[PDB]
Amino acid sequence: MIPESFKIDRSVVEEFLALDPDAWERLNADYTARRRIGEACRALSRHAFVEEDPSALEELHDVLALIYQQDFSGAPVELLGCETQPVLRDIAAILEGAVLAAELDSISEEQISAYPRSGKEYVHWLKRVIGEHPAAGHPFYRDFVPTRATEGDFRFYLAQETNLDPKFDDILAFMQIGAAPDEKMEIAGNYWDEMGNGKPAEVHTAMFAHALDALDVNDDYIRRNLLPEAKASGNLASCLAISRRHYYKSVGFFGVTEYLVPRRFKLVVDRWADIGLPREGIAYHDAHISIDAVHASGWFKNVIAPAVDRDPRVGREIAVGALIRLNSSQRYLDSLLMHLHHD
Amino acid sequence: MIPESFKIDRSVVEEFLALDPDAWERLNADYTARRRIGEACRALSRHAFVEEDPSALEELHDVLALIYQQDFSGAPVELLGCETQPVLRDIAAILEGAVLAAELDSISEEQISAYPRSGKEYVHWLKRVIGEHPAAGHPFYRDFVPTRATEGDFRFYLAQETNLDPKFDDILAFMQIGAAPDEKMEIAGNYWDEMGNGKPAEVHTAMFAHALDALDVNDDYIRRNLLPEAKASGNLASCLAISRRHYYKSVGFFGVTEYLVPRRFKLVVDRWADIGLPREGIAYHDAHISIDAVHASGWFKNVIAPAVDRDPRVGREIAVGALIRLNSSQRYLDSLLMHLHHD
Ligand SMILES: [Fe+2]
Ligand SMILES: [Fe+2]
Ligand SMILES: [Fe+2]
Ligand SMILES: [Fe+2]
Repeated sequence: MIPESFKIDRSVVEEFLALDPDAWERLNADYTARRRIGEACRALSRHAFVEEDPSALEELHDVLALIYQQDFSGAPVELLGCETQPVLRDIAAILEGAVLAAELDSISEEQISAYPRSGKEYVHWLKRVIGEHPAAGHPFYRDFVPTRATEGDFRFYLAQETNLDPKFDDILAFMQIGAAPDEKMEIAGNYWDEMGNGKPAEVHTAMFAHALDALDVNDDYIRRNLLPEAKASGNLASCLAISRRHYYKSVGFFGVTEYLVPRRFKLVVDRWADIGLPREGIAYHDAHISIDAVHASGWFKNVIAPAVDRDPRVGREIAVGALIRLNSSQRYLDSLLMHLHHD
Repeated sequence: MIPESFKIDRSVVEEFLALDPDAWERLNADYTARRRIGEACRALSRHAFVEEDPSALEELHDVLALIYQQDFSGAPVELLGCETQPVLRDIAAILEGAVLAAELDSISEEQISAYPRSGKEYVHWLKRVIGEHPAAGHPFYRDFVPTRATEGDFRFYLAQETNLDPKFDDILAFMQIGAAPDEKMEIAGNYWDEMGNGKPAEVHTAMFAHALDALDVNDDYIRRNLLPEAKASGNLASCLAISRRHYYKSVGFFGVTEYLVPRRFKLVVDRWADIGLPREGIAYHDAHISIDAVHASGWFKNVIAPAVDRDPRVGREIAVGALIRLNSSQRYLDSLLMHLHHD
């Protein structure tokens, strides 16, 4: 299969996904080919995060995005017999470990150690910590959107947001696997809300797609305009949700998400109305402004506080996940605003 | 780490799960140790399914059960930094492939090819096919339970059923990842029912635990009395749920489950009452007798029929998953009844 040391990129992984079931079985039996895949991933990781080559960084997130696509998407009939896990999980573990190591390089021990070791108190501490971060009040939402954002700006912004919102329901489904009762209940009700409480017209992914349609945020536009930090943001969300061991990070990552949505979406929706854009986008953001004040409150009170009270050691992991969401959001919004300013 | 060809068993995998994060990283970097793990798994698989050694078969399912435990359980604080996926996913892929190959050895092409290629028609065909299988009317439920079953019999039976019911909610959560809209909606509502529609007292795992408590089906009793086919049954459910590519098999596997629960549980509940057992076990089984007539109807009409109508090629996979549930159930119930007769 792989008779030499090679370079790995998205096209290489696409070739893998075109293999037939017997070819996959032969690849899985060849630990020499698999060692070469792993060594190639470690080389890509060095280029991306040690050398910080922007081309390698985007290539690494393109690779991870392709794998998470397999983890999150309904499998196609042609791929049903293909055992992709031995190779794809090795690639993902290597590139994920590099992505997470780089996030942690921006997180100091002093930020994640002085938390109160009980639940209600921890929530006050975390909200304060979130409020210290600039991503909690980023000028893209506070200044650019109310004063300048055009339809073309919103189209480009929505293209970036496809990294996350279209898979919120399955992120929650992954997160709640094996969760303790109080935490599981709260995540379950959040998921049921994402599922429109049983009404197909109120399913959040369906409503989000209508906002995309309203501005012709089509698949090809998305592919051409997705920023590297949008890809990283989407890959972080997937990485944390699909491993049990990242659950507490995930609790902080999506806790920040729920907490911040109402103020951000209120600014988007007011400007959207001000410039006469269609009502479909009003619908998706309108829902969340009210819904996510309740989701955020429930998340702090019924996921974060019980987990800390059960084992306060997890307060460190939750704070790490919160800071990862904030840092990655900041890089995403700064990159977004920089690109929007240029136009 | 592994300086020689070795034999793999549950204790070996427990040693892995005791490694620290650095030890895991060193193991993951050593594709020679990893080749030896894979070769050891292929040897265990041959002993279990070619030679059909009963000791090796139980060892293989003990190993898979330990891995799925990691996939399904809230991760412990001590394991949060350990990258278990490269080794554990290779072990699971090898042993799973052997488990599934053995199931398929009992399924002929003529059983899974003559289905009608439209949804409503496919449902009539599948119900007929299910009714031809002896597991659909097994004498454990039809004859032994109404006429003979004692409290000790129910205690032993419930110990076997811990392979499945205590993780139904997360099986559904795994299954619905990436599912098309109609199928996703139905699975989502089923999951919400498992979650007591938001009421903690009506959560199904909680109600199941009370039935276990009613007969002191404690963890140590379960460990000592779990039959090899109970382990295989539980591992099949996990295997099919956690891989996207097994979704359509999973649709048939748990479709059979919902379809068959009301007749089986009605017999259990009537005998339970007849011999004066506590009301807690009445509660869990009482719920499902009515609930699962609705779940089965919804599953056929809103999961199975839409999937066949979208792509009738999936009718073959659904029929395979149905037959895997029926065949594995038969082996489980025959083994159960044989053991109960001996006492
Ligand atoms: Fe939402
Ligand atoms: Fe929400
Ligand atoms: Fe249930
Ligand atoms: Fe059910």
